[PDB]
Amino acid sequence: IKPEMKIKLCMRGTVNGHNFVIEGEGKGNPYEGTQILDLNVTEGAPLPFAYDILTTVFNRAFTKYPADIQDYFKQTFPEGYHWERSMTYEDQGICTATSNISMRGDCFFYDIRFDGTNFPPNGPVMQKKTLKWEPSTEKMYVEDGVLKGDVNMRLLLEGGGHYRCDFKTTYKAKKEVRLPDAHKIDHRIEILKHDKDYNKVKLYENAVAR
Repeated sequence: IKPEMKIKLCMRGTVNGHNFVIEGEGKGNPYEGTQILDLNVTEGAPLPFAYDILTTVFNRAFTKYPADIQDYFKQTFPEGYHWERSMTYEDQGICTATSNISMRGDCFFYDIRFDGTNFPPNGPVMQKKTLKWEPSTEKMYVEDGVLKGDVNMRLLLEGGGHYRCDFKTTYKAKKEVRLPDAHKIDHRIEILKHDKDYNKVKLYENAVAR
């Protein structure tokens, strides 16, 4: 795990029945907890749904970890790890995502599946009224021997309201790795730049373990 690492991913997905493919490439500083990704829709454009629903699915390897908090994620390499996430929105829109993360030299590779079902056609997701995720805190803990992560997420809407989502995530090393103690991860995520239909998106994350 170098101080600078490359990223390449492919996301294959469906949302309210609409198929889509998105590729990305970027770079980040795993030990500083930061990363930039450039994302390009290559199938299914123009997305007819809020792009924010995808952003946290586009690698906890990019987290700055104190010396005294066991860094599980960096330690799953070179072999890698996979995670799984359900995302339950306050309006019964539901998405699941699975990511399989591997490594070749200085580059991570993500193989990502994303599915969203039952979004109200007049809801803020299908109408694209989302502005951004609020900074958040993921609770990392262990249950029946698996590393878990829970976070109550808030998407800010046009007009200043929030639309909540409950994230539950499971993280599993390819080759057994000693589980860390409970802790927390503070997250900020931001779309730095996008074209008109979000065909091209630059996306930034900053995450620190506490």
